Amino acid sequence: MKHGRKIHRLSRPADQRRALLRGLTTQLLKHGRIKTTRAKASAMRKYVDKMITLAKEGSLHKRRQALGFIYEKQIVHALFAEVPERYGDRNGGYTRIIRTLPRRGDNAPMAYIELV
Amino acid sequence: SVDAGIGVMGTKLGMMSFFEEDGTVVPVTVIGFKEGNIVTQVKTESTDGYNAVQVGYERLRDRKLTMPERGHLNKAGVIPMRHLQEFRLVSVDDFTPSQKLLFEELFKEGDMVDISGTTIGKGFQGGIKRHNFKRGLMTHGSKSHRALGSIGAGTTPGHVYKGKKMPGRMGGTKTKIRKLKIMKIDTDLRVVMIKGAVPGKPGNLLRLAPAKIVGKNIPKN
Amino acid sequence: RKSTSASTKCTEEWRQLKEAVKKEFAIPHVPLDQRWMFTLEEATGPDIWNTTWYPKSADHVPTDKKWYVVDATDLILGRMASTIAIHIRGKNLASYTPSVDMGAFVIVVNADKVAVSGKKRTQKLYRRHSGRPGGLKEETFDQLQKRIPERIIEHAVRGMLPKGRLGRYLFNHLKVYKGAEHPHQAQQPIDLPLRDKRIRVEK
Amino acid sequence: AVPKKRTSIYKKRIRKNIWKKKGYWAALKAFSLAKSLSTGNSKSFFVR
Amino acid sequence: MIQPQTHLNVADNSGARELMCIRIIGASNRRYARIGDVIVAVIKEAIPNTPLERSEVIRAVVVRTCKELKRDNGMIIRYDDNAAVIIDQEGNPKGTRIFGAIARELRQKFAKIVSLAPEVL
RNA sequence: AGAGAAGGUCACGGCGAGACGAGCCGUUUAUCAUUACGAUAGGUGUCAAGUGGAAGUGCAGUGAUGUAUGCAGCUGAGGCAUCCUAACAGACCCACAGACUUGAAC
RNA sequence: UUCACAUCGACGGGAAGGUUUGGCACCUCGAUGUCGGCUCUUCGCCACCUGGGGCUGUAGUAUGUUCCAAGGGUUGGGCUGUUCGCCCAUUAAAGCGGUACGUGAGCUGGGUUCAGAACGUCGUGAGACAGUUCGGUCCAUAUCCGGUGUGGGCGUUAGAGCAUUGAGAGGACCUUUCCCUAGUACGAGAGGACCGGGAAGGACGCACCUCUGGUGUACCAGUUAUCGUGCCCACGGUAAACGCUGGGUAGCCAAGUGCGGAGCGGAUAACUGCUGAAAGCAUCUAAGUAGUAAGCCCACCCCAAGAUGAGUGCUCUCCUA
RNA sequence: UCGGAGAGAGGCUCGGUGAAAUAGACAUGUCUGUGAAGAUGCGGACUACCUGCACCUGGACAGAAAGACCCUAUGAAGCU
RNA sequence: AGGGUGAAAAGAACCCCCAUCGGGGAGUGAAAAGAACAUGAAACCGUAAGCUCUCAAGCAGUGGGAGGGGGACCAGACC
Ligand SMILES: [Mg+2]
Ligand SMILES: [Mg+2]
Ligand SMILES: [Mg+2]
Ligand SMILES: [Mg+2]
Ligand SMILES: [Mg+2]
Ligand SMILES: [Mg+2]
Ligand SMILES: [Mg+2]
Ligand SMILES: [Mg+2]
Ligand SMILES: [Mg+2]
Ligand SMILES: [Mg+2]
Ligand SMILES: [Mg+2]
Ligand SMILES: [Mg+2]
Ligand SMILES: [Mg+2]
Ligand SMILES: [Mg+2]
Ligand SMILES: [Mg+2]
Ligand SMILES: [Mg+2]
Ligand SMILES: [Mg+2]
Ligand SMILES: [Mg+2]
Ligand SMILES: [Mg+2]
Ligand SMILES: [Mg+2]
Ligand SMILES: [Mg+2]
Ligand SMILES: [Mg+2]
Ligand SMILES: [Mg+2]
Ligand SMILES: [Mg+2]
Ligand SMILES: [Mg+2]
Ligand SMILES: [Mg+2]
Ligand SMILES: [Mg+2]
Ligand SMILES: [Mg+2]
Ligand SMILES: [Mg+2]
Ligand SMILES: [Mg+2]
Ligand SMILES: [Mg+2]
Ligand SMILES: [Mg+2]
Ligand SMILES: [Mg+2]
Ligand SMILES: [Mg+2]
Ligand SMILES: [Mg+2]
Ligand SMILES: [Mg+2]
Ligand SMILES: [Mg+2]
Ligand SMILES: [Mg+2]
Ligand SMILES: [Mg+2]
Ligand SMILES: [Mg+2]
Ligand SMILES: [Mg+2]
Ligand SMILES: [Mg+2]
Ligand SMILES: [Mg+2]
Ligand SMILES: [Mg+2]
Ligand SMILES: [Mg+2]
Ligand SMILES: [Mg+2]
Ligand SMILES: [Mg+2]
Ligand SMILES: [Mg+2]
Ligand SMILES: [Mg+2]
Ligand SMILES: [Mg+2]
Ligand SMILES: [Mg+2]
Ligand SMILES: [Mg+2]
Ligand SMILES: [Mg+2]
Ligand SMILES: [Mg+2]
Ligand SMILES: [Mg+2]
Ligand SMILES: [Mg+2]
Ligand SMILES: [Mg+2]
Ligand SMILES: [Mg+2]
Ligand SMILES: [Mg+2]
Ligand SMILES: [Mg+2]
Ligand SMILES: [Mg+2]
Ligand SMILES: [Mg+2]
Ligand SMILES: [Mg+2]
Ligand SMILES: [Mg+2]
Ligand SMILES: [Mg+2]
Ligand SMILES: [Mg+2]
Ligand SMILES: [Mg+2]
Ligand SMILES: [Mg+2]
Ligand SMILES: [Mg+2]
Ligand SMILES: [Mg+2]
Ligand SMILES: [Mg+2]
Ligand SMILES: [Mg+2]
Ligand SMILES: [Mg+2]
Ligand SMILES: [Mg+2]
Ligand SMILES: [Mg+2]
Ligand SMILES: [Mg+2]
Ligand SMILES: [Mg+2]
Ligand SMILES: [Mg+2]
Ligand SMILES: [Mg+2]
Ligand SMILES: [Mg+2]
Ligand SMILES: [Mg+2]
Ligand SMILES: [Mg+2]
Ligand SMILES: [Mg+2]
Ligand SMILES: [Mg+2]
Ligand SMILES: [Mg+2]
Ligand SMILES: [Mg+2]
Ligand SMILES: [Mg+2]
Ligand SMILES: [Mg+2]
Ligand SMILES: [Mg+2]
Ligand SMILES: [Mg+2]
Ligand SMILES: [Mg+2]
Ligand SMILES: [Mg+2]
Ligand SMILES: [Mg+2]
Ligand SMILES: [Mg+2]
Ligand SMILES: [Mg+2]
Ligand SMILES: [Mg+2]
Ligand SMILES: [Mg+2]
Ligand SMILES: [Mg+2]
Ligand SMILES: [Mg+2]
Ligand SMILES: [Mg+2]
Ligand SMILES: [Mg+2]
Ligand SMILES: [Mg+2]
Ligand SMILES: [Mg+2]
Ligand SMILES: [Mg+2]
Ligand SMILES: [Mg+2]
Repeated sequence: MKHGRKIHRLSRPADQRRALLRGLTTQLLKHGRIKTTRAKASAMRKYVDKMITLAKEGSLHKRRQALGFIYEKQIVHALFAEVPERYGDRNGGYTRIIRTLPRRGDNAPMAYIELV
Repeated sequence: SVDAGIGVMGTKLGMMSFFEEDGTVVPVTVIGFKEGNIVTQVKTESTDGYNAVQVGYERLRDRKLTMPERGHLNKAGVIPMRHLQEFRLVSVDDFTPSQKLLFEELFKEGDMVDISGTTIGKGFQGGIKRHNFKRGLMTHGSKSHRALGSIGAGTTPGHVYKGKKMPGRMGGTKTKIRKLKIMKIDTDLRVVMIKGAVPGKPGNLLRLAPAKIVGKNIPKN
Repeated sequence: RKSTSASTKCTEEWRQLKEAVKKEFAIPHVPLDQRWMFTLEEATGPDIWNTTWYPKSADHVPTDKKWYVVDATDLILGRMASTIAIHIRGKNLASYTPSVDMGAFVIVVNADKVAVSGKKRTQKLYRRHSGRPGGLKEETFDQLQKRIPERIIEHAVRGMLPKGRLGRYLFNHLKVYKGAEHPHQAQQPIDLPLRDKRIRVEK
Repeated sequence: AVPKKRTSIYKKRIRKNIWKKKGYWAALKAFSLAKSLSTGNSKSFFVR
Repeated sequence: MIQPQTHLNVADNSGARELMCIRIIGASNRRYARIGDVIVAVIKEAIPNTPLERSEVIRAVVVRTCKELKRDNGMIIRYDDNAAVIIDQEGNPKGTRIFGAIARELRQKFAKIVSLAPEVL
């Protein structure tokens, strides 16, 4: 069993799950809100926040860390620009998760993850 | 199962190592406590058919309790409590509802205890893990490996036996551990250190009694 | 919640009407005590004289039954259990029917003082089986009588009752106590008649 | 392993009723959910 | 963790270069030789022109394991090889001078052997 | 028939519980001022712990590379804090003083 | 040595069993199939060891034989298709049988020597062989019963929440060396005790992660090839489901750590007994009673009122018109 | 020895689509006895609330048709 | 392998649900017989009403028939 194995598997192997999560975050930081499956969202919380907390410090070191996570440079630079302004006072908790009607095709429970 | 002596309940906090002056390292479980170990109810042979004492343990917010239970603890005049339990004695004259227990009074050093607890649930388990079945050959031609084996004899009897051991759910049960020892008591932190392992992971709920010894603490039959 | 809405009201009312009309025209029940051949009413009814009588539900109603008490002290196990079985089953009433319970209740008291001939106290063997292999358990009669002595008489009468639905339902009418006392004094138990000669042992 | 016999009409009717009882619990969740979205007060939920 | 078919280095003069353990004694049905158990070995390789011929059944005590011995100090010892010393049924070593380290765990049953040691642990 | 008893189920946040059901814990997150009982998960802050000395910029060197800044940097499935996010909105089941007889009491 | 009956027991007889080799042909022929291992049971007792005894040609230690006793145990290898058996090293001892070779819709070798080939032998020959030799396909999604777990419904006579009694059911009550007793009884010596105490081990069971570790595709570090991020720097991808290596927390785990097997409780088997008649003697038995077994039953440990015989206890709730 | 952990594809739950071999009727317990001589179905006792699900494969002389082995047929064919 | 709407296509204008199919009215028709259309058995799939099963062992019936229900005219009967 798993006792205290905490990770989100998303029913994919390691490589894929990494790449998926990176992708989903460059999406959220590009569009600011997105529609996904409940599991994917819940899993994606952690990495969203890693990125934001990353940008709050702003060091060249941190910026290279984020660059090597998110896929698209432009979104990274914009992150380091906006974040001190928008999130400066917020200690943690940068994402809202709002669930919806499930999907038609498979009846997979959906969700809306918002950059809050 | 008449029990020798009043027991108390406690909470497993996890294990550490503990030295003795001569450099003997003893692994010990540290058993914490919480506000509680209050005698709730007392049962007389006349009234209930037998002699027992119900001690409550973990305190609690009043909302979370149910009306029947809250009304059980206002008859006692005690604070709201999560877990109730019973100890079965051969003599109850010493106990009044609302009376409180201290584990420093009941347990000295070098005394023998018995720790009852609930075990780690390992879920649904195979024949190997659950009963220690030897596994069959891994290689030369063999298609079995971790499988159960044959489960019974041939045409006669022609049905499997009762209780013939099979894969099912393992762990997660009341388990006694007999004759442990008490290494040190800390009055400061109100904690009891015990030599050895006690069931279940930290945050558990334990029941400790003075150890039943089938010759000398108990009714002969 | 019992609705007092006009609907349910109406329904119960009507049902009591149906019940009224069905009670008026139906043939009255005449219990069997000095009951003469026929009432001028039955004489309009179906033929119960040239057909075999069968009991109706008014008869066997549980509330009416005789109660009995057997002092089991110095009685002989089997010989008593036969008599008990007869009375429970109903075989001593003229009204007996195999398919119905016309029987009594029987209360057996002093169930540790019951007497048994021969070396039987140390020999007769009560076995019961788990249902696993090597699941056999054996008691001598005496271990049993020291441990839970009522089981002895319960187990000796159950053998002589019918088996099957009416059998089991019957067996619930056998009320056994180890002490000299029973809490049934409300039921007004009569004592049980014993016509057997050898049933009473003397030392 | 095969079915030595064929399954009796009534027993099959019970097994299939069991499988139809799940529709009943899903109908309760569905009802509760509509009554939620029908007050427009939920900020956890969203519909378009 | 010496068990049957295990090969062992000999720690003394007695004229065997290598042993192969075939049994464990006094342990009833345990399968593990740990330090200070008597094992029945046979000689595989020997030192030429010595009282000991290869293919001999002999007794030896196990002085070194690659498994780890735990004393009560919480102290632990792990050697790099397996080794045993060839003895009599009296507890006296056949060979008269021993190599390598040993432990105070052997002092109880074997005096001789701890005596002849270049080092004690 | 209106209403929703005690309680239960569901919903919602979860787990050292779990194949699914089940189990257990939570669901506005207290107040305090002298105990404890009102932080479930995530995030954030700090700590145990792991790894083993970040990037950048300096110096040394023809150079690969070394050395200082620095128990660094990353990680932190574990503890402790802090309501920043989500425990919103809610729904369903459920309430003939307990048929009939007999004694005892009053 | 004397002595039939310590131990053997010739010549003969009387039996039980249904495990060997057989007779029968009642059985199934369509696809109801033999011997060994693996895994997994289970039962018998004609007892190999462990518990208690009687007799001895029993001094002691160790036997021999027999009685009650089946609770528990009964190793690892070299060798064989094998039942059989032989040996090596141990060991308390390395029991014999039944269950369709116990077990092939659980696994696997041979065997029904299937088709290829070769040897010996028989046959002019095609081919043959209770000769040998090399090679040689058995499938399976569990309907029902049976089982191991785990739920719902309903019952439990108003409805609930807790806490429990224990009918019944199971798990486990195992065993070896060593040390005191005492080099004491015993014996001329050599040898060397019963009984009762104490430690260490084995196997098995129940838990556990403090240590020692294994894994740990949560993580950290090196590093090759190569393509990305404009280029150096620095990171990213790929080398299936880690590119390859070096570490690892939490978890799970054992080889690691703890703990367990207690009973001047009850009743018996064999046996040893006390009072003591039927037979004024005797007699362990007919009256009555005493010791006594790893056995039997309670006690120990989990489960357990669907225990429909549905238990007891505390508390809570039954509004409005 | 003596197993341990991990990764994938299934297994498991939810939504979509959706077979098969099999099948006298099946309201389909255990022991023991009987019996065409190995019974859920006959007898006697014993045990069993109703019904799912996941697992397991001892039974149903389980399933996939002529038994390859043996014999029969005044059958068939190949070969000598 | 696939036959039988009606005598006549008079094969259903118009409104409603309405993306089509499909449907409900209206209208045609002796009849809707409504195009997958004539009589339309059984297996098999259901829906409604009467009685009844959750301590039970059984080739499922039969003889006895408790209790409950239904259409009667020979109401003492039948189901
Ligand atoms: Mg890869
Ligand atoms: Mg890939
Ligand atoms: Mg983090
Ligand atoms: Mg678990
Ligand atoms: Mg094995
Ligand atoms: Mg394989
Ligand atoms: Mg040789
Ligand atoms: Mg020197
Ligand atoms: Mg309510
Ligand atoms: Mg939940
Ligand atoms: Mg629930
Ligand atoms: Mg709420
Ligand atoms: Mg938190
Ligand atoms: Mg937490
Ligand atoms: Mg640097
Ligand atoms: Mg790096
Ligand atoms: Mg330079
Ligand atoms: Mg550190
Ligand atoms: Mg706060
Ligand atoms: Mg909020
Ligand atoms: Mg009343
Ligand atoms: Mg009344
Ligand atoms: Mg003789
Ligand atoms: Mg024949
Ligand atoms: Mg077949
Ligand atoms: Mg015998
Ligand atoms: Mg003996
Ligand atoms: Mg003897
Ligand atoms: Mg002698
Ligand atoms: Mg035995
Ligand atoms: Mg046995
Ligand atoms: Mg045995
Ligand atoms: Mg062997
Ligand atoms: Mg020996
Ligand atoms: Mg011995
Ligand atoms: Mg056997
Ligand atoms: Mg075999
Ligand atoms: Mg089979
Ligand atoms: Mg072959
Ligand atoms: Mg020739
Ligand atoms: Mg020949
Ligand atoms: Mg080949
Ligand atoms: Mg099934
Ligand atoms: Mg079943
Ligand atoms: Mg059940
Ligand atoms: Mg239930
Ligand atoms: Mg109820
Ligand atoms: Mg209920
Ligand atoms: Mg509670
Ligand atoms: Mg209990
Ligand atoms: Mg009991
Ligand atoms: Mg039962
Ligand atoms: Mg028992
Ligand atoms: Mg015992
Ligand atoms: Mg002397
Ligand atoms: Mg002794
Ligand atoms: Mg021991
Ligand atoms: Mg560890
Ligand atoms: Mg740890
Ligand atoms: Mg590693
Ligand atoms: Mg680890
Ligand atoms: Mg480029
Ligand atoms: Mg490049
Ligand atoms: Mg890389
Ligand atoms: Mg690429
Ligand atoms: Mg490729
Ligand atoms: Mg690979
Ligand atoms: Mg690695
Ligand atoms: Mg251990
Ligand atoms: Mg005794
Ligand atoms: Mg006696
Ligand atoms: Mg005598
Ligand atoms: Mg005399
Ligand atoms: Mg005498
Ligand atoms: Mg006598
Ligand atoms: Mg005993
Ligand atoms: Mg003992
Ligand atoms: Mg109850
Ligand atoms: Mg009743
Ligand atoms: Mg009662
Ligand atoms: Mg595994
Ligand atoms: Mg896996
Ligand atoms: Mg696939
Ligand atoms: Mg599906
Ligand atoms: Mg078909
Ligand atoms: Mg049935
Ligand atoms: Mg016969
Ligand atoms: Mg039979
Ligand atoms: Mg039968
Ligand atoms: Mg029948
Ligand atoms: Mg089967
Ligand atoms: Mg299988
Ligand atoms: Mg059968
Ligand atoms: Mg049949
Ligand atoms: Mg002929
Ligand atoms: Mg011919
Ligand atoms: Mg139309
Ligand atoms: Mg369209
Ligand atoms: Mg249309
Ligand atoms: Mg019309
Ligand atoms: Mg018209
Ligand atoms: Mg038609
Ligand atoms: Mg019953
Ligand atoms: Mg009933
Ligand atoms: Mg029935």
